Amino acid sequence: GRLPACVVDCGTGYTKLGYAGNTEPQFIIPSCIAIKESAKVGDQAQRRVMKGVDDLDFFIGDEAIEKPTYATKWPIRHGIVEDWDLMERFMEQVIFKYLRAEPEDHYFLLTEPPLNTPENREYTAEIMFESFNVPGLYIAVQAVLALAASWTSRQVGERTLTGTVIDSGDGVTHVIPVAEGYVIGSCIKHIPIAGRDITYFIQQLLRDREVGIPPEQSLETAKAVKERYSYVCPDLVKEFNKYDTDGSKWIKQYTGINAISKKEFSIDVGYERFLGPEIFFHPEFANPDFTQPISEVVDEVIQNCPIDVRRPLYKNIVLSGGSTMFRDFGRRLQRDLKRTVDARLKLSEELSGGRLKPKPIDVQVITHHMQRYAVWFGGSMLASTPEFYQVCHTKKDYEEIGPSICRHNPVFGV
Amino acid sequence: WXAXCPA
Amino acid sequence: WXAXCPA
Amino acid sequence: YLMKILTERGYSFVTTAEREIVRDIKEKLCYVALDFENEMATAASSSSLEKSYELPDGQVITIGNERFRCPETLFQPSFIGMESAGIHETTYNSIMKCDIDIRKDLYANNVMSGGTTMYPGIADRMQKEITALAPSTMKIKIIAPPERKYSVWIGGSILASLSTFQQMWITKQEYDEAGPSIVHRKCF
Amino acid sequence: PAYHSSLMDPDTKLIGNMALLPIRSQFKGPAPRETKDTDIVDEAIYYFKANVFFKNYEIKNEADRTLIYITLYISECLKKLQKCNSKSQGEKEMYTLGITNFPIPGEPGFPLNAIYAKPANKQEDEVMRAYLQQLRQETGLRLCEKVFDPQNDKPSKWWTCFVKRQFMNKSLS
Amino acid sequence: QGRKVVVCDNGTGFVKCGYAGSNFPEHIFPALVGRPIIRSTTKVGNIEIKDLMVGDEASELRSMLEVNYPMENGIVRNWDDMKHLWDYTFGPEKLNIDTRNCKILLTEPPMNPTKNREKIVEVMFETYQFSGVYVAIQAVLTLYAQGLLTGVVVDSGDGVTHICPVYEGFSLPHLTRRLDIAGRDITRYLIKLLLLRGYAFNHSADFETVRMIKEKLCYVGYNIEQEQKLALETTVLVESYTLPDGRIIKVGGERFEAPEALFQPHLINVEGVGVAELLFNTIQAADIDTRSEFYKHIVLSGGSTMYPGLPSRLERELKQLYLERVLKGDVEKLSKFKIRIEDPPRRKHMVFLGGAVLADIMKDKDNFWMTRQEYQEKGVRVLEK
Amino acid sequence: RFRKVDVGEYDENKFVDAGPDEGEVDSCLRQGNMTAALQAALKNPPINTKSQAVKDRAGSIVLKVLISFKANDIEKAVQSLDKNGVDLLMKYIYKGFESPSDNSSAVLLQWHEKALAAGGVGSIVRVLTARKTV
Ligand SMILES: Nc1ncnc2c1ncn2[C@@H]1O[C@H](COP(=O)(O)OP(=O)(O)O)[C@@H](O)[C@H]1O
Ligand SMILES: Nc1ncnc2c1ncn2[C@@H]1O[C@H](COP(=O)(O)OP(=O)(O)O)[C@@H](O)[C@H]1O
Ligand SMILES: [Mg+2]
Ligand SMILES: [Mg+2]
Repeated sequence: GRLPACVVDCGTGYTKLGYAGNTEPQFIIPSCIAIKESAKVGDQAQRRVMKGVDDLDFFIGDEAIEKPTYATKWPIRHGIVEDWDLMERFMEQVIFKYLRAEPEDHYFLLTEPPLNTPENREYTAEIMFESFNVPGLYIAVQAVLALAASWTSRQVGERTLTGTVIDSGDGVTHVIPVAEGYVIGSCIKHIPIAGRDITYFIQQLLRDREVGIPPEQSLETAKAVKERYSYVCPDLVKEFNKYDTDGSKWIKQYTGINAISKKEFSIDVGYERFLGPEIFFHPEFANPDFTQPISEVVDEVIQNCPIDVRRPLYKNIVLSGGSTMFRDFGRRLQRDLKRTVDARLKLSEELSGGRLKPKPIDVQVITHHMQRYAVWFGGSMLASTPEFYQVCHTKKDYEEIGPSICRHNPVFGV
Repeated sequence: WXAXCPA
Repeated sequence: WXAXCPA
Repeated sequence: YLMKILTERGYSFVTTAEREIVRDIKEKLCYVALDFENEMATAASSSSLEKSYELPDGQVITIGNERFRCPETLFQPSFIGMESAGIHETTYNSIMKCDIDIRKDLYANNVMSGGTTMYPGIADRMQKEITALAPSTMKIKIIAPPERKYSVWIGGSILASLSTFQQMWITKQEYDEAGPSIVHRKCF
Repeated sequence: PAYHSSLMDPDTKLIGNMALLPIRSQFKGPAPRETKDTDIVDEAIYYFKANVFFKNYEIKNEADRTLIYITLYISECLKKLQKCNSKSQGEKEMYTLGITNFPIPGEPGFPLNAIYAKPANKQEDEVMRAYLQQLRQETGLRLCEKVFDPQNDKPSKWWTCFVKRQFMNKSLS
Repeated sequence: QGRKVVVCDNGTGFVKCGYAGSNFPEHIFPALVGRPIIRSTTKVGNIEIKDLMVGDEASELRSMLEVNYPMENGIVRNWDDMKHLWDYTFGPEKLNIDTRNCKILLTEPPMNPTKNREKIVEVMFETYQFSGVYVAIQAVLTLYAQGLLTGVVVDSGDGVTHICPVYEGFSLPHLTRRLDIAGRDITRYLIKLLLLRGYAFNHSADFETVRMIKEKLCYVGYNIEQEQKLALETTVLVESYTLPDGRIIKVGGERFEAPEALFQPHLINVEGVGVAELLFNTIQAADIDTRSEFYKHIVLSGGSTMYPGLPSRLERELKQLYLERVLKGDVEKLSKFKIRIEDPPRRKHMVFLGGAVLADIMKDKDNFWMTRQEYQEKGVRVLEK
Repeated sequence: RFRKVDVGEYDENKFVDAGPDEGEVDSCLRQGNMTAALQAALKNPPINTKSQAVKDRAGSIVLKVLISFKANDIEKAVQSLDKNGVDLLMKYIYKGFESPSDNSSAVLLQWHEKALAAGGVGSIVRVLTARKTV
């Protein structure tokens, strides 16, 4: 009757929560955290210093949105965190109220973006070992968890370790290949554009292309993206002229409800049905620094690894992540990759003649469930493995060596 | 290069 | 080898 | 040497995986040349000798003179920079160092084995070279069984099956009492 | 950038740096008449709905300069036409905007003046003047026929929403 | 002929030109090419510009240009780009030379495909119609600037590294090896790391931006363990540089590990063995009478070897190899072993010196070059070697 | 398994580079002439001697002599000395200063204060830059 460990997938967006050895993440709540801050002016020599017990006088989760007298302040920003005191407060609140798990008799696994600096991991591990006194800890990249969860798509019994994952995120979407359990360290790239700035662009365009909404209830209006309201588009200008020609049937309407005066307000739906999701393959719209597509990045990263691994990698691309829920995404990526790889093969064959014909490279995109969350099941299987109880860093290791035990990274080595 | 490496 | 040639 | 020349052609291979790839390529698309200069001249007219190989990634590599260049290193060690002689010269020297009478028998019987002697035409080239070096008054014969790869294993199995060899083995008792030096005196 | 110019044969002439690509117009200028409806202005209007979003533009051919200039002028045309009331009023505004004195390339007041050339001889100056005036008039005549709609006789919000999305972050003004 | 000869090294990163019998190069310009581009982010046209521009002007006006590199690792990618660069350097404002009555010296990298040499010589003979040309190996162009008839070259630069040991003058082709490491790669890596720090960078012009930062701040270490402990125990090694836009960035730890890829190619996905280990293996694989002479005389050629501290790391590594793989830790016999790395002050440009000195004495006699006449015949090329 | 070993076995010289008594000090102590006791303690320093015995003997004797003093004549004791004597003194106090326990702090602090008042920062400089194991 051994107690199960605890599985947590922290991040910038909706933080997944639940226990190991289970088939559904029970709690999925935002990162919004309340605080009894107000208007002091001395805010850089006493940030808060709440007198008495007012320090803990703050809510958390979905209940924290509807508190109109505090401040909703997200602690995370695309992985990197400025102030981690809010993170500690959120962690204690969750573990006690929601999870109800005693740290001294439980094992915690945490997930961080691959670009997280060593200092943040070291100091969060130190904080955990000092305050929570967790017997064991383990941090790993989320790509492998997604790969493990991808087995459920079809033929679980057929072991398939090779592949590559392009995961989404509220502020980051990364690319990580797997070569029979061992990933490549140098063949990893970080994409800054993600599923948040897209909504920023949507609302920015909407605030001028339409009127009839209140400033407060903007994001709820901007969340038409999460609805059926965005389809990807093999061509841009074609659909532009399609809308500018008819502009009658392709236009949709919004019927949101105000959260203050309970007065209905409506606005039409325009070019944003596709432009947002199209920004992924044209990031230049939002971020001027990163004028680089995604599919070509995928082929480049897959072309910077040994020959024997290039072939199977193209065959296994996993559709996991919230921002990847957009329809026809896989078709576009598959078609683009096939076109570029076929062109490269033809160029290679042109220089050296021959009547032969190489077997065409096969690129296939797999669509399945688990797309919204592919890290939780990986953590559950992580906990269920007995070897996890042995690999996890121990207390005595942190006792005198320090929190450096958690500094191991997949893209470092001397 | 033509085969192996880019150049 | 030890002296001469590698092996 | 094959990797080095493949570099001169335009194809680069450094790590061990490409070492295995080049090993397979040599195993599949290499042969010896009866005449080096004539083969080079025919390569100057490169329209019937080039061959193509399919890499795992799908890239196609065209190999020309390299097919008959690397094997020639056996007969011309100077290519790698080794101050030695070829297999033909070494065999001639070894046979000459033997007694005169047994030279005839040694010439009449020349067994070859190993995985490096499967290149087609190697036997003919060796025969031609030996006859050119040796006096042109007797007959030199080359025997090239088609299963020379596992000849050593077959010989070991046959030797083990021999009844007389059942007593020549080295057991734990005698080894422990005598010591590791026993094997040195066991048939040299 | 990705959606650069098209329809530029090598036989096309030039004026210093720009490509004197024919434009079909009932007005008068130093340009010929092309029977096909396709021309520089049609492509510019077709691609303006997307060129603004991008933040770069490589001038693969000389027609890229013409596309840049036409889109830049269209930005100002849309900005000035947002306050329109009647189709006749919009046409009047576009006409009085076409017959103006805007910064000619090679002179101050012109953005990205480095890319464009500086005319030297006298005749090319008025040649370019007339060519640009004809282009402006044709653009004005082309916008008025699609910007307005048979109903509500007002500038469609869809076509004036890009008023603040100045090309290359800046306009002629 | 005109008794006029110009020596050039059309390498990968930088291109140097100059006349024979010159102590230092007259003109030094890099290999930068880029079509005009307008960035909607910031900045607009200020001064004149042309459709195709290269040379030093790019180093100053890359802000509004799509800078691209034509050559890397000494191999041909874009024939037209190299043709344009050659036209520019041969124009009346860079060299101003008469093609029909001039001779040139070329220094192609060792161990490269013959197609590049054939293409370049054919281009020079046809497009520009030079009377005669030559191709030389870096070994002579280096050892000939100080009077050395024996040594091992560790020439490193943009592209790939190379080695060409020579004993008593006669060449030893069977003891040269190539590795996929160079300055460009050290750059890609300063980049993955400052990205971690949290800065977003492109691959168009900032690649040239990081060049100065690597030149000033980047340095190599003596012992990895001590330097790493110092970095993690102290923050004095932190330093910055003023960007052209006025932005300020902090780099204290990434400036040290980037050169370590030279001795640890594992960091950049290469199954290398290390420059020092490779040198030791190459020396050992040779004969015996030459090992001591090779060790005694050794040169550190190339601009990518100007990192501060490389000689110390190399000599220490070589001594460690000698101790462990030969003496099995017997330090007493190790004392007498001696090494003297040859590091001339003019390590930024030595090939040009060798070419100038060669042309000084190899100009009067016409039986050295590939004269224009031989080109018109078939069954040609490989004239000398 | 290479650089692991040090290669620092060089040859360049890494700068390869008369004790006190007890009976006289005891006689001075019992006689009460504390100044003579201190003078004898500072006499015959171990300037040239490689042995922990004499070092610890000198440290213990100087510590014991200093401890017995009162905070009225310390200025007189310091004054009746030469500058080199003051430097040697301060060196002895620093040497015995590491000795913990037995409340050997306050008197040493007062002695250091008086030495600073008289010897000055030059004494600190001399004690800090004296490879001479004293
Ligand atoms: N069905 C959906 N359609 C469009 N966007 C979605 C959808 N589901 C999630 N998203 C977007 O993906 C983001 C969440 O992805 P997620 O990776 O779970 O955040 P995190 O990085 O903290 O794990 C949300 O910001 C949301 O906008
Ligand atoms: N001071 C330096 N620090 C680091 N790298 C340098 C330095 N100087 C040059 N380099 C690198 O060496 C490369 C070229 O060196 P160089 O040998 O002069 O090219 P080439 O072989 O054509 O003469 C450059 O790309 C640059 O990255
Ligand atoms: Mg995420
Ligand atoms: Mg050079």
